[PDB]
Amino acid sequence: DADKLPHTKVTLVAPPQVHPHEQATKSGPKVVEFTMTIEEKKMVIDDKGTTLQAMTFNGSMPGPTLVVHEGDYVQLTLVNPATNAMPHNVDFHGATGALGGAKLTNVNPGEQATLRFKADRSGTFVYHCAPEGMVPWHVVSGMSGTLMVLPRDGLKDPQGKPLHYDRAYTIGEFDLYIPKGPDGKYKDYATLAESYGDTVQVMRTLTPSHIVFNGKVGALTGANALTAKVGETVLLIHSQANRDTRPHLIGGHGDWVWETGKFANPPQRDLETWFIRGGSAGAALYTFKQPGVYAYLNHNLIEACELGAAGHIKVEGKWNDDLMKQIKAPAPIPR
Amino acid sequence: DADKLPHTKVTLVAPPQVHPHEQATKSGPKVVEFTMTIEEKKMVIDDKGTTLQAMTFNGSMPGPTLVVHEGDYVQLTLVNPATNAMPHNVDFHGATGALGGAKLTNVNPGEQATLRFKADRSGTFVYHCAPEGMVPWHVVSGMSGTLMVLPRDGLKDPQGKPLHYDRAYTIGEFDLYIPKGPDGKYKDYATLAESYGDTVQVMRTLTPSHIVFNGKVGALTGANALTAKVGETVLLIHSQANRDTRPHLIGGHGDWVWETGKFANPPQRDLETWFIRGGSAGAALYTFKQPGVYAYLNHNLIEACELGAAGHIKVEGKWNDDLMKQIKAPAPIPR
Amino acid sequence: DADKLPHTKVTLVAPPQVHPHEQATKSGPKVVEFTMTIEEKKMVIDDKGTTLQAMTFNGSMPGPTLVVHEGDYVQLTLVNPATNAMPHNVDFHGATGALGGAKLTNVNPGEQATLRFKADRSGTFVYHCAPEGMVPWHVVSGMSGTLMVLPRDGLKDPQGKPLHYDRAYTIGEFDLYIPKGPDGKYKDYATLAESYGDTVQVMRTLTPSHIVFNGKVGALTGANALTAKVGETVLLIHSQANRDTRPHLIGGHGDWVWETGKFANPPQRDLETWFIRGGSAGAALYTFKQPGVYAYLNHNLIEACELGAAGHIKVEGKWNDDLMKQIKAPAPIPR
Ligand SMILES: O=N[O-]
Ligand SMILES: O=N[O-]
Ligand SMILES: O=N[O-]
Ligand SMILES: [Cu+2]
Ligand SMILES: [Cu+2]
Ligand SMILES: [Cu+2]
Ligand SMILES: [Cu+2]
Ligand SMILES: [Cu+2]
Ligand SMILES: [Cu+2]
Ligand SMILES: [Zn+2]
Ligand SMILES: [Zn+2]
Ligand SMILES: [Zn+2]
Ligand SMILES: [Zn+2]
Ligand SMILES: [Zn+2]
Ligand SMILES: [Zn+2]
Ligand SMILES: [Zn+2]
Ligand SMILES: [Zn+2]
Ligand SMILES: [Zn+2]
Ligand SMILES: [Zn+2]
Ligand SMILES: [Zn+2]
Ligand SMILES: [Zn+2]
Ligand SMILES: [Zn+2]
Ligand SMILES: [Zn+2]
Ligand SMILES: [Zn+2]
Ligand SMILES: [Zn+2]
Ligand SMILES: [Zn+2]
Ligand SMILES: [Zn+2]
Repeated sequence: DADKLPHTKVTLVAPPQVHPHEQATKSGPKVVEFTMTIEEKKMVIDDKGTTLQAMTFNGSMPGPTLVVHEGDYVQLTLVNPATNAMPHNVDFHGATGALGGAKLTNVNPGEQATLRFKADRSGTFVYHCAPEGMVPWHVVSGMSGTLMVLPRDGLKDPQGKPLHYDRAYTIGEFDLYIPKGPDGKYKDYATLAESYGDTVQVMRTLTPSHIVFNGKVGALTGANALTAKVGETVLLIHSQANRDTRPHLIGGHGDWVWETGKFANPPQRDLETWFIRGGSAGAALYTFKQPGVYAYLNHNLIEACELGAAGHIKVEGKWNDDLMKQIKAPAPIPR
Repeated sequence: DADKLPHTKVTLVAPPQVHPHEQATKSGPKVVEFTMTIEEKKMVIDDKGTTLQAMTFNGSMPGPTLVVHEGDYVQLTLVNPATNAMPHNVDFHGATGALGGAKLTNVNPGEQATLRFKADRSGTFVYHCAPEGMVPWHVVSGMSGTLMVLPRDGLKDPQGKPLHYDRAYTIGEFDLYIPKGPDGKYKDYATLAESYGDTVQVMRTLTPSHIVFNGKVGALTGANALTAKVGETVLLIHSQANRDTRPHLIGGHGDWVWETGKFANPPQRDLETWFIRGGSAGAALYTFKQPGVYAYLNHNLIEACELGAAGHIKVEGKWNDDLMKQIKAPAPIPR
Repeated sequence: DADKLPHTKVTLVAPPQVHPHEQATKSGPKVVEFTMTIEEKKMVIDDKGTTLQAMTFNGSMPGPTLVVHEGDYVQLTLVNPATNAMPHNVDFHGATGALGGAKLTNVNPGEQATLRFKADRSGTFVYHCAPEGMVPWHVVSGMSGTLMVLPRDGLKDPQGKPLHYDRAYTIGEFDLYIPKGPDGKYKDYATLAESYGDTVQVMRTLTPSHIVFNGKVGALTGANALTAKVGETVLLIHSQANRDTRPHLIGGHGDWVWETGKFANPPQRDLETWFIRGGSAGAALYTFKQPGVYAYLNHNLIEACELGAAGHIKVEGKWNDDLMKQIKAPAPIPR
């Protein structure tokens, strides 16, 4: 019985961080309490000033990542402030019943609700808004994130051997559908509701205008690059709630990857590129062996390099000449 | 030798049902006899009256599902009535040789042919029409279905433990390419042959106008929803003969999934969303734990919700508060 | 230490062949030396005379396949002749560090460089050009190929049993983005640099104009069909450096397939259709059981049959009536 159990309250953090948590744990099941507040807002999504009439959990794209253990109960208070215009709810793919919790969390502006469900299945799972009759629009406008349910005894390799990460990052990839006017410039809308009709028309073409990590072209670059150091193992959580993507770490690999994102299945090793089905979250472990600036991108290189689906990881440490060595630098072709 | 074996005749049923059959079986190999009759016809595919000049096996999209066991021989009589206009044939992906049987089953209107092949490989396999020089058109116009070849000892989990379904449903997902006229309205054609040229032009854009389960937007909804009850295990066969899709059961999971559809491989568990490669059939088992109306859809939510790739499953039984509970219903945000 | 090891020089061959090599080997690690020379050139890519301002490794699309064993070191001399116009480099997905070697191999026309890296991970891996700020264009214009790193003890099935191929073929699949002028005809450009701007615009639509194996519609057909005979096992290496594809052998199967392409993972068996993520190379084994002309294609049948992603394999040997038999040839429907 769930009412029997100890409760615990978690404080969420903004992507690309993930809130402090234990992997393998000696603790027994808890009721883990979270709160998220919906925020609609206009966001600038590229370096040319294009804006999106966006919708978010907790003010970020993606929403924050929620972490529990298998056998825990997730208890979410979802708040829809009166400063928003639309009704919202939440569908946890990690949950069983009631359209993922959507039927039990319909919240008009000025309302809130509390849902509990048992996290009985391990993996990274998408959660997203799913209001009746306007599902894709809320999703593509930014309302998704990841619930990670860790096995109580931590991650395992195909032979049952223990795996771990030293640091976790969460990347949400968003296919955006920004309309254009007769002058071929992207439209800027005064309200969310005004964007709707034109946006549906772009959606129906199936061609995103932009595809971005974490809300903006260049979100995970420069000062906001991810960081690591040689010897450290990183977990890269990648969610795409609406469209397929193909993550790749340039100069690296997926050492162990659950591309379907479900930790009771054996991971695959040595991946160059993996696949996140639209409507899922996946997870890759990599232990850094070389220092330098890596790119982490969607390996449809048009989607990455023209449309925005690419970030950076800056990795400290000592170069390893056994792994790779410039034998002869660029120099004239001798004749 | 195949001429040695007992024959048996199977009566096919219309999707989304699958004809009566045994899973694990003590019977030895049989020659399993089927017949299908091709039917070209105009079909209404959406709620706005749009029509498709369609082509079908047995009058339905998809064609009916054929079920045998590994080691059986499939023996198909394919009939192309003189009331049709085009030549047809059939390519079984479950078969070895002769372009899947296409080279041996070329049938002009008024002809028929009988093919036999050995079902030596277990899984769900696409079959489709493949007339020389007009393959994609026949496929996208509706000519595909699934052959399911069960292992003689039934389905197995990754550890070799037995799995079963209590009920099987078959869903064919069809990317349709319906042309539009200068007024932006979909074209209605008096004959199949008249649709061809304009349809090729839409196909070459790679953008479907509609994407539908089982022939029509809303095919598997309302009175035609799929049904189950709590405690029952269902097999959801999903075929897509031309384009990738990503099945998802909202409020449920794929308990055991063979997304590539081949039962000698271990299934994956706990999937939120799986992937059916264009040109394949996949299969998922789920045991219902909560009652209610579920959506089964392609989790590109534009393809599902705007373009049509979505159906419903109405599930009887008792709600389970341990799995999920509304702790606090939607209600004003206290201040 | 790598400087300790014996060196060996490999002579490359043009696709669809793969250079002579050993699978399981008693030899210890070597430094394997290769050379490739970049060639920019206009190529005719279809039967209607359309041209592409192409970029290639070694004059072919794809580049040639390089084969080593796990634990070897690849040592590549990359040469960019002064007759080319653009700078180039190379990113080996099989390598660790420095953006796959791209940062250490930047070569302007008239220069060359030599890179070494350790092939410490088994599988087929894409390599491609990745010049800063123009990555997708170089890739989609033809600059990719496969590095195959075999396990030292050869390929293995899921139970550790030995697998082999008798013959290997390499297929690169290229999504091309050829611009059109106001008359709706494809543009022919006098130089590579002149194609750039218009090509970017087509790329951003995400809709290829052509999708081809090995550089041209029909590249692997007629006199250039692949060949096999009944009883022979073939390895079909399939690379796609930019876009997803779904290989299928019509009338055959993937007997053992590593669709993610990484040989330390167990292969899947009996596949009808497999999936190569954009940015990866995959590998399938098939042992031929029937003679005849097979099609090997991308099973989005529009991409294959309208856009070009399809070739042929002509297989010698004796027909097998147990596997498949025409019981009754096409003939009038009796009444
Ligand atoms: O690995 N280059 O995208
Ligand atoms: O799980 N919602 O599509
Ligand atoms: O298997 N026919 O494409
Ligand atoms: Cu919402
Ligand atoms: Cu969902
Ligand atoms: Cu047909
Ligand atoms: Cu086929
Ligand atoms: Cu280049
Ligand atoms: Cu790459
Ligand atoms: Zn309690
Ligand atoms: Zn916990
Ligand atoms: Zn809508
Ligand atoms: Zn560590
Ligand atoms: Zn880029
Ligand atoms: Zn960058
Ligand atoms: Zn007989
Ligand atoms: Zn049987
Ligand atoms: Zn055609
Ligand atoms: Zn049962
Ligand atoms: Zn929907
Ligand atoms: Zn519905
Ligand atoms: Zn040396
Ligand atoms: Zn070697
Ligand atoms: Zn560019
Ligand atoms: Zn052999
Ligand atoms: Zn074709
Ligand atoms: Zn052909």
